[PDB]
Amino acid sequence: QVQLVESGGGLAQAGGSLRLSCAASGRTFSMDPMAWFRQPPGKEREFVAAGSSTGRTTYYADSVKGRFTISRDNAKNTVYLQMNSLKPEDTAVYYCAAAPYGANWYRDEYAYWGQGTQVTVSS
Amino acid sequence: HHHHHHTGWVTIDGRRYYFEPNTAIGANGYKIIDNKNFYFRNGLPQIGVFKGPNGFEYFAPANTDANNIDGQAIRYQNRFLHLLGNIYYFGNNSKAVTGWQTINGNMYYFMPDTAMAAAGGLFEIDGVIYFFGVDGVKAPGIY
Repeated sequence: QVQLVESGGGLAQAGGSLRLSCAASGRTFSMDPMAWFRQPPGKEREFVAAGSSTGRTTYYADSVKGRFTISRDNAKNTVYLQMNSLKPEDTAVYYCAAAPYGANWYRDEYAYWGQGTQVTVSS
Repeated sequence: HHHHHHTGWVTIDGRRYYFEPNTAIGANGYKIIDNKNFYFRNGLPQIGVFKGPNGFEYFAPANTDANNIDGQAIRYQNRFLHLLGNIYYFGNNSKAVTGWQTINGNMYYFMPDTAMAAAGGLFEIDGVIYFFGVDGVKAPGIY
């Protein structure tokens, strides 16, 4: 019954901006960390960002630090990824995720996963 | 008083409360009712990790496992729970571990009174000072 649904993907030009939204339904996520991961072509799924239950505490992959910002609105059961200064390297399928069950939030072990949204950046 | 007299399960302002049939006041503490486990404060099931008569259970938000309702304890096996910024580890019996534990090769200390991992600084445990990372892992050495 629980669904995480990503929107705001698609094509963009290098140096530009995109904003992803992940709307959760079927269960309240206000006590759980929420995160973004990405899967580049040919490679495995990798960590991008994660945010604490209130949204106060955030963690980022070194690649995206300063360019990407994770935020949330618990009243809307939604987590966001503001993607600035886009680079061709950012081209990947982006997944939202919630409620990690591994040792830390960087690990690819989360109880709920979105369907994924394609992001393509052109030179 | 805050509530009028109610008995059994009642719906008030979008939540289910349990009132003791013999006194008509809100239930307090752990109770199993129709084979569902709850931890009450003034009739209202609490949501989080609380100590029952057989250890710490996860009294979960609705629809976390097997269509549980708000505050109902759930099966939760052999995994970490990262709740409200706090770190727990649940064993095979769906209870949160306490004390010193080694998990995946790393040492943790889970506080006996809350089951929360010591994390994010220096902690004095039984007269000795240890360093715990933001992830609850004990660093090498004595402090």
